Amino acid sequence: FACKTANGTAIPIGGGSANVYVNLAPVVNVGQNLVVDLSTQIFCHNDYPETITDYVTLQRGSAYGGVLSNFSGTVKYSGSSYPFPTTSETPRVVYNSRTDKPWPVALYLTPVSSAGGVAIKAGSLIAVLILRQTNNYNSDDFQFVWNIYANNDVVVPT
Amino acid sequence: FACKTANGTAIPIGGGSANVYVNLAPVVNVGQNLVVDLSTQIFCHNDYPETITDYVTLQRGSAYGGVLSNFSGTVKYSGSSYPFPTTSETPRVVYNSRTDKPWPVALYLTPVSSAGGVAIKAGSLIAVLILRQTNNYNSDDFQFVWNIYANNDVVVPT
Ligand SMILES: CC(=O)N[C@@H]1[C@@H](O)[C@H](O[C@@H]2O[C@H](CO)[C@@H](O[C@@H]3O[C@H](CO[C@H]4O[C@H](CO[C@H]5O[C@H](CO)[C@@H](O)[C@H](O)[C@@H]5O)[C@@H](O)[C@H](O[C@H]5O[C@H](CO)[C@@H](O)[C@H](O)[C@@H]5O)[C@@H]4O)[C@@H](O)[C@H](O[C@H]4O[C@H](CO)[C@@H](O)[C@H](O)[C@@H]4O[C@H]4O[C@H](CO)[C@@H](O)[C@H](O)[C@@H]4O)[C@@H]3O)[C@H](O)[C@H]2NC(C)=O)[C@@H](CO)O[C@H]1O
Ligand code: NI
Ligand code: NI
Repeated sequence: FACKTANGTAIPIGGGSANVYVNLAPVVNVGQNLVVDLSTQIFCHNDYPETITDYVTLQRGSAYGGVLSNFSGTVKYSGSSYPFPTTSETPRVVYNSRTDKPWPVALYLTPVSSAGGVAIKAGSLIAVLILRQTNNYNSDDFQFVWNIYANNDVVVPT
Repeated sequence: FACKTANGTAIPIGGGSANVYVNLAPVVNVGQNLVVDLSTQIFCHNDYPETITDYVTLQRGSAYGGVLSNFSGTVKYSGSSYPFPTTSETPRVVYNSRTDKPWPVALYLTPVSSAGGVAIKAGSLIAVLILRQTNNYNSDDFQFVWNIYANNDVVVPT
């Protein structure tokens, strides 16, 4: 079981960490949503599906930089809404195909009342999301750590 | 990670056991050495070397039959000498190629002062060597057990 991003960055068997740079909506009004859809960037496969099924959760997530300071929001995992930052583990997603299939994570963030000007500086760390893989065969309990970086400024006009 | 012998006998992923039949000096004097070079019999590979590192040790080695009764000895593991029978686990050998590569083990056995006559009966178990595989990714601790059989009698002249 391993995970790849669109831009080529990979975390191999056994887990690890990676830096993912995501393009953001250059401007977001107070009361609009900013969406960070990792389901179109992170894809995971099962390396021996004939005997084993892999179990994937969003174990925990934290906000940093402008997302921490200037945004409230939730995370959507496989169709359900969860608090963000998430302090508790999500239900499991099954992987039993060699075919790259998405990690169904998307952040829904709204600027806060007092937000104004550059609310996310380009190149800054905006979140850390921990993917936890287990299986039905082994004692394997791996963490794939995704450090989420902003590719561009995000402006909240006032 | 799996291991094969020269005559084709194999121990699959997860570990197991095999019989290795070794040719010995038909006659060996007290103070001469009898050498069992396993590096020409046992071969192991790493089944995913690109991301993974396999670690191999001699967990224990034990003497049986005539070798126990009538021989002193040492084992040489990857350039270093250790007593045989073994009093500790050995440092690690790295396996990082899908190509079958030897297990760098050699037994040096010398008949003891009181040794005389037939010291090893052909077909008898003379040693058991436990190869322990680990890795750099999970908690896998697998045992590849090698039962060492004499292909011929050995006589210690008096
Ligand atoms: C004789 C017999 O039957 N013995 C039994 C044995 O077969 C059986 O287990 C399986 O043996 C198969 C024999 O080939 C193995 O298939 C290959 O797996 C490779 C990946 O191996 C690593 O991953 C597995 C699974 O664990 C990871 O993945 C799962 C799945 O998501 C996940 O749950 C885990 O958490 C983890 O992320 C591990 O078991 C392996 O561990 C062993 O080996 C490592 C490395 O030495 C040790 O460190 C470790 O301790 C173990 O000893 C590995 O970590 C795949 O890379 C490989 O893919 C090739 O072949 C398939 C076959 O179709 C292709 O589809 C695929 O594209 C790929 O082909 C490419 O590469 C080939 C050569 O590399 C080449 O020939 C091709 O042309 C092409 O280029 C394949 O899927 C299988 O993994 C073994 N399973 C297990 C669980 O170990 C065991 C199991 O009970 O019993 C024996 O008795
Ligand atoms: Ni793979
Ligand atoms: Ni193999």
